[PDB]
Amino acid sequence: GNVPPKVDSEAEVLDEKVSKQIIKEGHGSKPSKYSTCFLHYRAWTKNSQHKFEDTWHEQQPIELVLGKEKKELAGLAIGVASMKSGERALVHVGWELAYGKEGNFSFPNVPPMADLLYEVEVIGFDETKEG
Repeated sequence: GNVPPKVDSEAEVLDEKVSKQIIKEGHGSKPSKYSTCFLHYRAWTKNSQHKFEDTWHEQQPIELVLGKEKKELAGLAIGVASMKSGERALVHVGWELAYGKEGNFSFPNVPPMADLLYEVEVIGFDETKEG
C-alpha cells in the first residue's frame, strides 16, 4: 500500500551495512552472481519514513542485474542476492550502500547519509545456484 509493514522478528545480517527480515518465504535456490532479477519494491528513508519509490504503484517492476546494479541500489542488491524467488522481505540498508554522503537532489529527493528501508519481492531470477 504505502505503509512499511511491521515485522518484529530480529534481522539476519547480510553485510556490515545490510540486514534483512523475511515476510514471506519463497522457493528454489538463491540466485547466482551476475544473475538477472525481476522484482517489485518500495523504498522509505528511515528517518522521516517517506516513501520515495513504489514499483507496485507504478505497475513497473525492475530488472536488476547482480554485479552491474547502479550504485544507489548496492545495498538492495546485497539483500536481493540472499532472496529466493517469490520471497518478500524488508531490507535495511546503511546510507553507505545507498545514496551516500550527499544523498540525492530530486526524483528522488534523499537526504545526506539517509539510511533506507526496502520492502522487496523477487519475481524471479534467470540463473540460480545448482549444486
